[PDB]
Amino acid sequence: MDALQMAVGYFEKGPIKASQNKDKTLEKHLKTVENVAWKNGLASEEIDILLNIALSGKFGNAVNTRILKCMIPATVISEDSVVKAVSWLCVGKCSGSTKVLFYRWLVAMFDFIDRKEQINLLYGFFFASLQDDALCPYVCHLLYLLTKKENVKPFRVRKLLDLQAKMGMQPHLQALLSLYKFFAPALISVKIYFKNSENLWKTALLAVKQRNRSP
Amino acid sequence: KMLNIKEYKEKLLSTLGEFLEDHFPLPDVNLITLHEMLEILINRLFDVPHDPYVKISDSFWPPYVELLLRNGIALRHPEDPTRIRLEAFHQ
Amino acid sequence: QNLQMEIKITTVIQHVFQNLILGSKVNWAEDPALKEIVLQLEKNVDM
Repeated sequence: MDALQMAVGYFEKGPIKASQNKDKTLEKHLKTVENVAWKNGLASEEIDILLNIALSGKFGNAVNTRILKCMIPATVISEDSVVKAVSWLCVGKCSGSTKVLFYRWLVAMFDFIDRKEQINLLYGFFFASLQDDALCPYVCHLLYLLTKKENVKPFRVRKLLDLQAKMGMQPHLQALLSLYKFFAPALISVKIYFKNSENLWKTALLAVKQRNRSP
Repeated sequence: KMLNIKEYKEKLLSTLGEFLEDHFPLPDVNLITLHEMLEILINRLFDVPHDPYVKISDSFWPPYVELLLRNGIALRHPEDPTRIRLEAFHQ
Repeated sequence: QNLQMEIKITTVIQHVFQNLILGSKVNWAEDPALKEIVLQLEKNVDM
């Protein structure tokens, strides 16, 4: 094996028996992962494994939270991993704080996904999460980055206007609505700062890769 | 363009019917399938655009009606409880 | 009168299928056919 692959296999085996020395073992594996993640980053395959393991019902909330907070790519992120992550979110056996953290991660790791077309195909699943008022700002921040002209459908404009009437002219709602107005002015009249948009995954190497992302 | 839309619609309908039978089956009065209920709703939505409400009979499994209500698919009449309509997603 | 109303009906069917898939809480990525059909949704019928 290698030091990280042992931890990936341990997490793929799922939770084990009652803890005699298993707490220390889980801690060692998780510490190895994050050390590799915060030093030089993780590969696409390992991320594809661990992200979907964390977004599943396996393991407690602390393990999933730490896995999410150490999902830092060394190069790129596969869009199929994000599709499976959205499916796991649709499953429902995921914690609310875990969903908030995953949307924050998707916003922060947006420019590191190799392709975004299949993710844009999940615009309906992303938009249906606007009903939840705990995910509403983060979902709005994600849709502000994901929205193309083809996604601005009349039903979505109507529902977003109704949500604005219910919640009031919230900043994230107003930003998304201004984007919709830019794309489709005939369907309705009415990017940048969003609250709680601090990059929790900002390592130094991720910073140099983000600055290399601007040619 | 027309034939493309027709191929898509038929594919979508067949796969939707298979998904419904696989994930929303009847338990065993005479109940109708959820497919027939959705068909009635869709037909009334476009045949009578000015009154798309259909009356809820004993053949409508109440779990199916509540399922369509929770998922934003069906909407209740503001005054008549025996009537539900389909959400006009095309507008 | 056929094409426009069929476009509207196909949009309605898209939305109904998506809402039913969401309400069923099915891990649709595990089902290959369901996965390749979920990606068929969010297509503008008038294109």
